[PDB]
Amino acid sequence: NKPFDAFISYSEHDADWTKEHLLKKLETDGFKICYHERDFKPGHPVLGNIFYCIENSHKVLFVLSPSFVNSCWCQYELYFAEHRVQDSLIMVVLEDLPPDSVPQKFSKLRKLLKRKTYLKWSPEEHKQKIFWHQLAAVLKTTN
Amino acid sequence: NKPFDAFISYSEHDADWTKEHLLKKLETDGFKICYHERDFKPGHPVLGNIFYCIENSHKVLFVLSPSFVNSCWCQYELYFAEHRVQDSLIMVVLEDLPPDSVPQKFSKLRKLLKRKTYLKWSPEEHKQKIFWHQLAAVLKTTN
Repeated sequence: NKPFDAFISYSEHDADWTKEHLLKKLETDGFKICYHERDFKPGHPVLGNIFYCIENSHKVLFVLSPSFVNSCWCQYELYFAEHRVQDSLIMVVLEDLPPDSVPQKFSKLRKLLKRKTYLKWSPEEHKQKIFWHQLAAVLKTTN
Repeated sequence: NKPFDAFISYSEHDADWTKEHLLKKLETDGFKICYHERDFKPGHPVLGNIFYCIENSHKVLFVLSPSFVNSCWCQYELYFAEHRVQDSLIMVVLEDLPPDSVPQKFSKLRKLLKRKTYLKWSPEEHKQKIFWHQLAAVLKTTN
C-alpha cells in the first residue's frame, strides 16, 4: 500500500504534453503521482533524493519518445529504474521509437518494447478514450 | 589502455569553475577527457549514450559540492557510476559537504568521503599547485 500510485518520468521535450494531458487527467481522476519536477526538494533530507518517489510509488511510468531515448538525463533515469525495479514498470509510447535506437545495454526496456508490453498514445479521440481506461487499469494491477 | 584518462561529471552550478579551471588545466597538460556537455551526441549510435564515456575512460572524476549532492541529476549520475564502477573513482571536493548530506543509499560515496580518499580544492595558490600535481598523480594510478 504505497502512498503514490506512480512515479512518472518524462523528457524535457515531452514536459508540456505530459503535464497538460497525462498528469492532469490522472490527478483529476484521483491518482496520486510523484514526479521530480514538483516533488524533488533540493536539500530536503527526505524529499531531496532520487529514491523517495520510486520507493513510495506502486508503479514507475515512463513517457517514451525519441526525445526520451536520446536524452542523456533520461538514459540515467532509465538506468536507475531498470536497476531499482518487474511488473511495476509501465511504458507509455507517446511517439514511435526508431528500431534499435535504445542503447543495447538497456536490456529491460529493449525486451519490454520487443514484447509489445507498452500502451501507445493516439491522436484519435476513440483510441485516446480506450488509452485512458487501459492506463487506469494497468496502474491498479499487482506487482 | 583506455582512450580517455577520465570521464568527468559536475553540477550545473559548478560548470563555470570546472570548465575554466579543471578541464582547461587538464587538457592543457595533455590529459584526454570525456564529458557529456561536449562529448554526448544525441541520437548518435556510439556517442549518444551514457555508457560511452565511462566505458572508454580510465578514471571517473566527480566534482563535489553541495550543489552536486543536492542535484537530482547528479544523484542519478552518482547512482550510475557507483553501480558501473573500485580504484577508478576520483573525488574532487570543490566545496565542503555538510555532514550526512549525501543520501544514505549512496554507500560508495559515503564510505569514500568518510575514509578521506578525496582531493580538496583550496583558494591558496600554494595548496592549488600541490592539488594539481596530486590530481595528475591520481589520474595515472592503476585501477
